[PDB]
Amino acid sequence: MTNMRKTHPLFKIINHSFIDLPAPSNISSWWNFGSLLGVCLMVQIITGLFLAMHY
Amino acid sequence: GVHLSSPLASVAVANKLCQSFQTFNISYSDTGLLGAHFVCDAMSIDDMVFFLQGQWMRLCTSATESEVTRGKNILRNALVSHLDGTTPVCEDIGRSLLTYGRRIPLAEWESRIQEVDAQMLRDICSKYFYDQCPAVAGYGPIEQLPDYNRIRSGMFWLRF
Amino acid sequence: ATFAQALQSVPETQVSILDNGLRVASEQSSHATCTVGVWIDAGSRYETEKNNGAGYFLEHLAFKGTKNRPGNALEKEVESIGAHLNAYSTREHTAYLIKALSKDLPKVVELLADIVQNSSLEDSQIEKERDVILREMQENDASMQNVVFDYLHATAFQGTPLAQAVEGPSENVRRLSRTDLTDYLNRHYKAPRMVLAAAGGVEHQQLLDLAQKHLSSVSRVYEEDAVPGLTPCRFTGSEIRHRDDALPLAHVAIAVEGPGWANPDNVTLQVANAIIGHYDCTYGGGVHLSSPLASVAVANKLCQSFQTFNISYSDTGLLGAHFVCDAMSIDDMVFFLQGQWMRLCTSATESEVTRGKNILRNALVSHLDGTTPVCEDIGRSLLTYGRRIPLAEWESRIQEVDAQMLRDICSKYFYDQCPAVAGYGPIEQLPDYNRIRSGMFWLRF
Amino acid sequence: SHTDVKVPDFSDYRRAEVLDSTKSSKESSEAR
Amino acid sequence: SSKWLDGFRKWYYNAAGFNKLGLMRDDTLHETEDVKEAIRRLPEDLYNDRMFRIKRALDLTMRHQILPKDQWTKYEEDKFYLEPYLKEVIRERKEREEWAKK
Amino acid sequence: SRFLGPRYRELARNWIPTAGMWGTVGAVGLVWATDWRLILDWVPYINGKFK
Amino acid sequence: QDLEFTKLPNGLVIASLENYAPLSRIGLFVKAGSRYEDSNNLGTSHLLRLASSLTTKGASSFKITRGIEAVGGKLSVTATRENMAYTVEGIRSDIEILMEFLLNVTTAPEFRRWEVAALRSQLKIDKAVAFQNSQTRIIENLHDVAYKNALANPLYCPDYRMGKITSEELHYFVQNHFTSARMALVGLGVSHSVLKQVAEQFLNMRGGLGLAGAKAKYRGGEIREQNGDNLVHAAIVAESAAIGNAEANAFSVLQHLLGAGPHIKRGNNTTSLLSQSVAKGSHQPFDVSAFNASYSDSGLFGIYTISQAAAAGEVINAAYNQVKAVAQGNLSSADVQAAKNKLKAGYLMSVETSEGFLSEIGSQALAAGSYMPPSTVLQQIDSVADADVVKAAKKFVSGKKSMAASGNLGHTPFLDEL
Amino acid sequence: AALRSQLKIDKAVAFQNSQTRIIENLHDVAYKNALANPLYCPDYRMGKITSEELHYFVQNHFTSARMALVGLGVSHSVLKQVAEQFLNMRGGLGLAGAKAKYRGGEIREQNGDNLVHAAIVAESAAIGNAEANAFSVLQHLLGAGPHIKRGNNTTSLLSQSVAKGSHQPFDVSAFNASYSDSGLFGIYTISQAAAAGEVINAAYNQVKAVAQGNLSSADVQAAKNKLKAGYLMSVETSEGFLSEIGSQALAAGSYMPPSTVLQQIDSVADADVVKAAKKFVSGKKSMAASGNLGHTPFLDEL
Amino acid sequence: MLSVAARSGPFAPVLSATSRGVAGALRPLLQGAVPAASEPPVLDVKRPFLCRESLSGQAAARPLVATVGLNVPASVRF
Amino acid sequence: LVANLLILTWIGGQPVEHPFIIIGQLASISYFSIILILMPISGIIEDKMLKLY
Repeated sequence: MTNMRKTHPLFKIINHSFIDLPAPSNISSWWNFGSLLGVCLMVQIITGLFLAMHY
Repeated sequence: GVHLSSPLASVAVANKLCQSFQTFNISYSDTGLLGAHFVCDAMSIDDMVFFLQGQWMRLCTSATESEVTRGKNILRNALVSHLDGTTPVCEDIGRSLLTYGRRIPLAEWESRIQEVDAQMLRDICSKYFYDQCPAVAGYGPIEQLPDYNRIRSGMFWLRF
Repeated sequence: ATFAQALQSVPETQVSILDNGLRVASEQSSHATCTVGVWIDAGSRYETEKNNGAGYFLEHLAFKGTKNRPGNALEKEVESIGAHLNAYSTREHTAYLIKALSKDLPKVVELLADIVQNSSLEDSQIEKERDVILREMQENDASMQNVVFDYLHATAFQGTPLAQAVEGPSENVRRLSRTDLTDYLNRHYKAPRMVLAAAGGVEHQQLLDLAQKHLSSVSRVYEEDAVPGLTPCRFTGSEIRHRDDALPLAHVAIAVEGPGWANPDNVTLQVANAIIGHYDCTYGGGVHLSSPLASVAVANKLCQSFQTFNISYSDTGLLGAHFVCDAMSIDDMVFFLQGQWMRLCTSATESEVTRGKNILRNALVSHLDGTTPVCEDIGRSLLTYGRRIPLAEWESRIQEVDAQMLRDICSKYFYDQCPAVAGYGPIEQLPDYNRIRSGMFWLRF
Repeated sequence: SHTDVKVPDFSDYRRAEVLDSTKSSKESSEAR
Repeated sequence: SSKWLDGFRKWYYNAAGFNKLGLMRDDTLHETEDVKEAIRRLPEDLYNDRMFRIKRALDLTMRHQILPKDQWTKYEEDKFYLEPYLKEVIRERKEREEWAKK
Repeated sequence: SRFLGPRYRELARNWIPTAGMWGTVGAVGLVWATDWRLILDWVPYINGKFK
Repeated sequence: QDLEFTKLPNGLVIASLENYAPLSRIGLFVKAGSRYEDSNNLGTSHLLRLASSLTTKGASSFKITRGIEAVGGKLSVTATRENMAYTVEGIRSDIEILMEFLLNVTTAPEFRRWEVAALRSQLKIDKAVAFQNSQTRIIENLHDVAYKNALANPLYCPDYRMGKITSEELHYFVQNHFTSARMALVGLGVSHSVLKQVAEQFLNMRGGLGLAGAKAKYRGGEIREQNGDNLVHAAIVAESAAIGNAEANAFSVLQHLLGAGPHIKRGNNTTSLLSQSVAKGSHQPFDVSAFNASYSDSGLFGIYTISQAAAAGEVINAAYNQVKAVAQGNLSSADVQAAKNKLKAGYLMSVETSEGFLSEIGSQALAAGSYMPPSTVLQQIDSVADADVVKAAKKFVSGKKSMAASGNLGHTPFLDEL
Repeated sequence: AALRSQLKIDKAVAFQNSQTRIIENLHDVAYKNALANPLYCPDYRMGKITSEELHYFVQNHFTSARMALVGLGVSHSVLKQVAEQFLNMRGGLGLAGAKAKYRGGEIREQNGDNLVHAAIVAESAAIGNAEANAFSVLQHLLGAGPHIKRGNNTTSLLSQSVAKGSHQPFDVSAFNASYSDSGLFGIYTISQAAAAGEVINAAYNQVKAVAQGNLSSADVQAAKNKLKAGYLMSVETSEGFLSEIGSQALAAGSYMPPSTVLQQIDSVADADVVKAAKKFVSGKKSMAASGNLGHTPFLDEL
Repeated sequence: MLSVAARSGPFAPVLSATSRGVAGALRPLLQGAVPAASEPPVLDVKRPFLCRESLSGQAAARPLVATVGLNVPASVRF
Repeated sequence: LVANLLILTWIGGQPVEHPFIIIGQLASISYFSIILILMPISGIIEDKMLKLY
């Protein structure tokens, strides 16, 4: 038996980047804006993909 | 070695994770502490926690009749080899008359062990282990010891 | 009294020539002891692949008994007078030297002459010493840096008489007999290829008189009127790898073609080798070492040791470095050593130039302190240069070396040149020849 | 022993100016 | 005079805010290479005290709170513990730079 | 003042010819890539193609 | 010119010989060997020997290393169980700052905690490199089993003491043993005037007698290290005279009579009595010699044998029986004269190099305070008689033994069946 | 090859406590051969023990004449069948041994422990001797361990003698170890670094007083009662009973009842105890010491 | 002849320990290098004995017994 | 600085007239002066006030 999360290569990259990442415990709401920018980029990609589907 | 019948011990030998681990069931008047204590290095605490919790939930969800028979034989050997000796016999007499109010005989213990099967093991393990808030005590280089929320997330499974 | 005045106060060496052409030289000092040695132009460069170990057998068998002193009588006389008798053989030179007191000079000279010209080679001694060289070659391959130096010589001078080692192969050791040894003795032990060098409390007139007494008409005749010529040896850039992963450490030597004995650029290359330097784990310098390669090595825990060498033979040589390091740092040491070499090639600065000059001055004087190294320098200097270069002349050349000269000579001998690589041990991470050469140039000069 | 290691013949791979082992290099390395 | 400057320094020390978290000036110094050398040159007890003060400050900032006014560190009791180690590290670095320049 | 000193001055003096030759390389590459008239109508051969 | 001595009234000895050598060469000799530690500060001498390039009160570690390597000189520490020597070498032009660095290192060390904490790993590396040779292991085990308190302290720090040597212990050792009455300043190629001036203005702070070390006590016995090597090393010694004695000279003559190393490369050692006695009945390779180590408290004389695992008993018994025959009186005056000539040649060949001459003057200045010329030493060696050699061999035979053995000790004999 | 790492780990765990290393060193300096071989593999032999060496050891020492098959809770007939089915293909008496010659001497291991462990022993009787029984009675007279948790060891002569002139944590006892051909009797002291000499000298003086004859018959009877009780609680556990009957089957070849064992223990006299103490006093000494040995005395200083 | 080098010929660098704190201009023969020595295993520390009551019983009184097992911890009996 | 960025957004709002000429010019000059000159000088005097050199 092995730990698949930190054994599988893509899974261990995801785990070391986003899951088991040691983050500072005291970062305020100002540190949410990087993920907000990423989510905004994904939303823009999807919405503009549909706009170019009909544009 | 790696060919140990205990899967936690087998994976501990295979991945060289912990120095040692043991399981305890300490009982007091309508209460107790039931769980596992392990000594490991600073770079294997999360792996040992993950594997021990995975074995606990394998017992909770998918219990096997052959391994339950193995554990019953182990437990019978444990009680009788403990009760071999006058001072453990006297110790068990004192504990039995102070706790149960009577001395539970070896025949009664064997009858209860024979009553134990895989289904009620699954039910009791699901009652006491599954989705229960644990008590965690760490001493030493315990930086890799996971967060309490991660320990709770190990205490429930998303496949069951 | 400054450095130049002290160097002038170092006494001069008197050189004289006998009737047969043997060169007798001496340096007189205030020491109560002396050392006297015979240097012979003989070795692996003269051995012709059929008598490949002949000089090594003669070095073994010179002290085992002569015609005048059979058996162990020579050892008894030397140990009775209290002398230390030593011998060695490089690829070009063979030396038999005696360290003794000043009053034992006639006996030392007579014993040296008896060793040189009247060696007795009995077949029982041939067989016993054949076993002795077999055991010593086993112990030599037990040592690890000698293996790498032999591999570097073989892969750098392959197809030429400088590829073969001093000992020669084991099959040659087993098959060559007394006739081949006597042929080598009667070919390469002529009078014009011998220097009787003395250092210490020795009088030049007494040494000359004793040379006329004993070392007169040593051979003087080739017996075939066929003088062997020393042809040039072709240097080829190449790479030899003896991979054996069970060994604990890895030995890697990287060298290029050197100028030779007679070139004046040896001073500049020695200055550059002093700038790069040497290091091992015993040194307590730490991170504050002046040499950038050793500073990087102690900062990154890269190597166990490294050294820079400049080996010279007749119009050829090996100029480079050799390092002992773990299997997980060979690429880093090759990269850093090549970077230091090309930093000297391109942007060597005056501060490290004068640091290397001071290091070279201290190294030369520290080596030439002592009767045995003084005699070794006298014999080697007469065999190679034809004269004994004084320390004043060495210092004049050192002062002639400056930064622009150093970078010019380093660009001539290092920049964009094909090297010779000899790896031994766990050398998997040791880069291939293409990457080593690509490190042996820069894309920005 | 390590001295028994002989680098084999490369004359079927060497260049024309490098074939002669008696003739030295560095007057043809620039040309190559 | 010096008294007015000391009073205005006290007012700035209150206005800075790291005294409310139990920190010190050497605790709130930014970790450059020289500063990291100073922390590695610190003794064991001062290292443990500094790391615990930093941990408590991080916990207080996470909870968006401060220490009680009793437990605020005072301007007179602000120990300058990293100052000699930092000065020695700067002196050694300046010596190294001068030797590299010459 | 880290880069101001005699050793750095003479290192810079060694690196002036190489940096100048690299600047010449970049300038010649820029003219060749852009087909610059203001330079390329002075060399003898390349004058032919512009007519 | 000639060597000249002075004694500065704080107890210091200043030695100078202006021979106009191209390299000035100055050593400072301290009676601060490993014998001056006790059970609570073992390895302080090792860390002090490896701590010669640290920050000092007047020069940083970076300044010391970069200045010495910039002027091309060298700084080395040569330490034995009695003494330590701090030696600087360099051109006469840079000898002023070389003396400045040397006296700063020897007199005013900062001994910071982080620097010695970095030096501890280098200490472990140095111990492992030194024990790559089994001779050092055998000799230190021999000292440990032979002595009780003073000279039983090893030259290298113990593995348990690695990590627990403190800057306080180093400071205590330096302040208690680096004292002017226990130091000598020797220079070659330097002027006596400038040597006196630098000694005066770097040696005006410590002037006591220093901490008096305990007298060495003999215990004897055997210790064996089973390590399965093909070659068995065995040193069998006994208590001998202290250094500076006519009986010590007799012990040295006996050592060179029995064989004290090889004179001919790949020789047979045909005049060494131990080599002859072993070779009379041994066909496998061996190496037998006489070991002699004298210190101002006491001495150790015995036999060192490297042999095969199977032939170790024969080699040891043959060497011991040869020494017993010498003690009984089986020796010749020609052999004694050859031993004397070998000893004189070895002493003069030690003197003839600058390192050996500097060490000789430093040790003589420490032990006696007055220079003893080589001619008088040769005269004393000539004045050693054969009866004194017989007495020394009888002393070694009768005295109780210390054995240090290592190898495949299945056939190595013990002390009680020797 | 995979097991030799476990061999290293097992030796490290065994050498966690200092008593194992002390008594291994004690046997090493007490014997020339055949008992000075360490119970754990040496570090140089780690990585070099081979399958053919294991096979040679098994085929030379695992024979039928050097074996005893004991069983509690099984039928003698079934044990006979399994013995005749598995154990008829072994040779005979096998290799003899090397008689375990004595050497004496000492070693001292300075390792900077807070406590100094010192064992000083001498040659004694082997298994099967009334002298060995006297040595066991002498060991229980001198103190072979505590009978009371956190006790003062009132009847322990060495504990009383050390506590008479010390005020530091200490633990002194009598060490007895008999074998097929030789024995070791002596004193084991765990003391402070500064008081190690006083503790060892007090223990040795107590044993010398016992050898001179400063002992009472009541204390001898108490020692015999302690020995009888210790033997009976050793036989009490079924594992200990199996070990005892198997050791008796290997050594004597016949089973001696516990009544006979207590009878011979009672047959031990006090003059035999005095003779055993005199033998330990006059015998050559083997000393193993470890700790901070700045004040631990040597063997000639005792 | 009052020196260790002048008295012990071949035993001079064995009786003497030389370390160059600053590397010289000339390197010596046999530079030396450790062959990457291994480490003892990281293992639990035993409790100390700071009182006589806990110290009592720690003195060995019986010969060694080494017990190993398939699933029982290895024990050392004194 | 944030307030000046708000002023600059506003001035980009209304067209280029009076007094938006001088308001935008002073806003840009103050923006560059704060982000280049004023902040490091404030940091320097802040370190001096905290007694760092």
